[PDB]
Amino acid sequence: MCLKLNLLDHVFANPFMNAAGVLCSTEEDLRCMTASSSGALVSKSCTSAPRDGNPEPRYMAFPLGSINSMGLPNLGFDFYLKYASDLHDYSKKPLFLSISGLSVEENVAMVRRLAPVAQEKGVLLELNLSCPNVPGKPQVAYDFEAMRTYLQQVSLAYGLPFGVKMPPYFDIAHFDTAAAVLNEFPLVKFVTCVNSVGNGLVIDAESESVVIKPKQGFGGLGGKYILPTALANVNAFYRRCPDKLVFGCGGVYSGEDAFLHILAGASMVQVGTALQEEGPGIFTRLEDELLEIMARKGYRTLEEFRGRVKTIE
Amino acid sequence: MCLKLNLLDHVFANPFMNAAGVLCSTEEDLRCMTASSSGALVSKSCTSAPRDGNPEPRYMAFPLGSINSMGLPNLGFDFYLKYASDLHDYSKKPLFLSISGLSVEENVAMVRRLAPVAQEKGVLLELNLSCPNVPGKPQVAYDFEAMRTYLQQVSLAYGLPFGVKMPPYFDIAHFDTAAAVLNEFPLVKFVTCVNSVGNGLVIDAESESVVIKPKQGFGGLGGKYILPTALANVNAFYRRCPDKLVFGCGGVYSGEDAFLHILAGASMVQVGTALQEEGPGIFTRLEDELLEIMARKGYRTLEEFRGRVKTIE
Ligand SMILES: Cc1cc2nc3c(=O)[nH]c(=O)nc-3n(C[C@H](O)[C@H](O)[C@H](O)COP(=O)(O)O)c2cc1C
Ligand SMILES: Cc1cc2nc3c(=O)[nH]c(=O)nc-3n(C[C@H](O)[C@H](O)[C@H](O)COP(=O)(O)O)c2cc1C
Ligand SMILES: O=C(O)c1[nH]c(=O)[nH]c(=O)c1CCc1ccc2c(C(=O)O)cccc2c1
Ligand SMILES: O=C(O)c1[nH]c(=O)[nH]c(=O)c1CCc1ccc2c(C(=O)O)cccc2c1
Repeated sequence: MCLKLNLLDHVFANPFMNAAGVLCSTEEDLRCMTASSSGALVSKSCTSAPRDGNPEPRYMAFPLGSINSMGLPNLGFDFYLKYASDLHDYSKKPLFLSISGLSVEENVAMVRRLAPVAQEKGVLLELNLSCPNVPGKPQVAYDFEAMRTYLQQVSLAYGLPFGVKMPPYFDIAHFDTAAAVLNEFPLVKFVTCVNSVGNGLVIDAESESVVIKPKQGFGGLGGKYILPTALANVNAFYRRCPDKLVFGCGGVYSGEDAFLHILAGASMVQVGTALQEEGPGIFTRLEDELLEIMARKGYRTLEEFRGRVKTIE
Repeated sequence: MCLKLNLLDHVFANPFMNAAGVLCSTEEDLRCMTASSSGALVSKSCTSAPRDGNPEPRYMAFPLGSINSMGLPNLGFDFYLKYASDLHDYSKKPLFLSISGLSVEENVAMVRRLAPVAQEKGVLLELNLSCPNVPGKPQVAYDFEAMRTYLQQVSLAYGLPFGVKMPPYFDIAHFDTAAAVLNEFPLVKFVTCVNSVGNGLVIDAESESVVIKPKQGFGGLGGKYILPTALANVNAFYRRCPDKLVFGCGGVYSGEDAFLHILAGASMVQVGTALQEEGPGIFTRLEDELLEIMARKGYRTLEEFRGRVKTIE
């Protein structure tokens, strides 16, 4: 009875890792994630230039989840790359590195210099497609031409196995089109579903006011709000992309939450809000909780139920 | 004090009504909603010919909300016209009629027959742009060309003010495009944000089975899961449609939930999931709580705080 996984030529103690942007921006953050009992870790998405991001407050949490418009605050590519090549203990766990370039050029430039270190040290790319292109156009993964572009281009400049962080979709036709595009690109070896449910609005009854300063309160949604949505996308893409892995992300608070993610076809399982709220010790609970579930049912490895969600007569 | 308001040349005892689909498919249902305290009611969306709809189980509720894939079961448009025509006590409360035709021809064929009754009896048309087509192509509302056709052809056919039931958007560039489309049509006098959040997926951990038979378990979400999504679209279209009303729908369980919807810009507040779960008694509670909030804050009218949520700096 174990949680072990092998994939993308790496061995993982458990399938629990953090969601990009949570406890992973600084060297302090990263050492703390590595000192944790997480299976993996992933660095805050990067741009070439360091960024402050939006004005505060810009993230808040509640009984049922969180809202954020951080605006991509990070220390710049050069730091995260240097953490990859010099500072990270791969013997502790594998590392993923997230890039969120604000144009296709910026993403190409970074991966080109990531390439050698990916090859030499084993760090794994999560390309963040749930990012903004030209303002007044939809975020990139909602714009399938821009999506095709980004993947052809990055593929060519990286030429190594990599994964993509996707936003939630809500129409079948979008599921259909998006997976087909992704299936064009053999180097895309995993798909991460899902990013924040975009542009929700949280209002405080007492003060009669939005809770985050940027975009007139509007922001990305996570936590218990987005779980079914996330199980939908995970299982959507699990079904439509049998040559890729899906990594689940969306409202994981509990072993049962992960158990359902895996049932839907999740290989790795990321924790965002719930981790921001409870902190890094969340990962020992999640492990134990899931293993109690597995015990109750007589499951001994994860593959014994991954993708094995039943449907009805 | 009382929650009276005037909209669209009608009087309402208070801004609450059911969400289309909930307690409104049979004559028995519509009599019940009429007997309730709702200030208004709306008919189940309908189609020219009756529909049996999808296999059961097709709807399920849980502590955080609901999932459904009913498949537009309905008694057919002739029944709902007859109800609007000869059966409804307009002295009690106004009636809206929802129409969710599978083509633009189907809709046109229904509105022309409805127009005389709307003139004669005052019934109101809520057009549902959340339906088939197809597959191979997105919902009408996520296809801004197909929406323009639907609005043109119905605007031309019906010729009296009506409103539209919109599905949620998640991208700013869609809010901008979406609303430009709706602003092209002076007859579109109100927008209902928002329909169920599309294609979520609830999995039961004990059975390890989806919970709704149709579509391998995939369906529309409502309830607490979607509240800040509904508040975002209410407000987003409140802001871009100064000459339209907005009717808020999505995740009202309390008076506080309504208060927020109103703050976002809502004129009418719709109740779907919570109504389906608690029954029509929920209208006396919702009224009481909302009124209790108002008194505590020193508000005498809905107009005093409609649309007035505060941003920060
Ligand atoms: C504060 C915060 C920062 C985030 N930063 C990033 C980021 O830099 N890159 C990214 O791809 N996703 C980012 N996300 C999205 C999360 O990775 C995840 O998709 C989302 O929060 C849903 O997960 P949850 O429901 O477990 O929170 C962020 C989320 C939050 C709350
Ligand atoms: C069982 C059920 C049936 C529904 N039927 C319809 C319908 O015929 N037409 C429609 O526009 N919306 C329909 N809806 C969507 C609701 O009117 C509403 O947009 C959604 O449930 C969100 O409101 P809630 O959060 O209060 O449930 C239905 C929802 C449910 C749960
Ligand atoms: O840093 C973020 O805002 C963020 N938050 C998330 O929940 N998921 C993410 O992928 C990101 C980074 C991508 C992102 C998102 C929003 C913006 C925005 C914004 O829409 O506020 C502005 C500038 C850059 C961004 C970059
Ligand atoms: O009757 C419904 O299933 C239904 N459920 C909702 O949550 N919102 C609605 O607007 C409706 C009626 C319109 C509708 C929506 C989706 C479908 C679907 C579907 O998207 O699976 C299939 C067949 C008919 C439908 C009719």
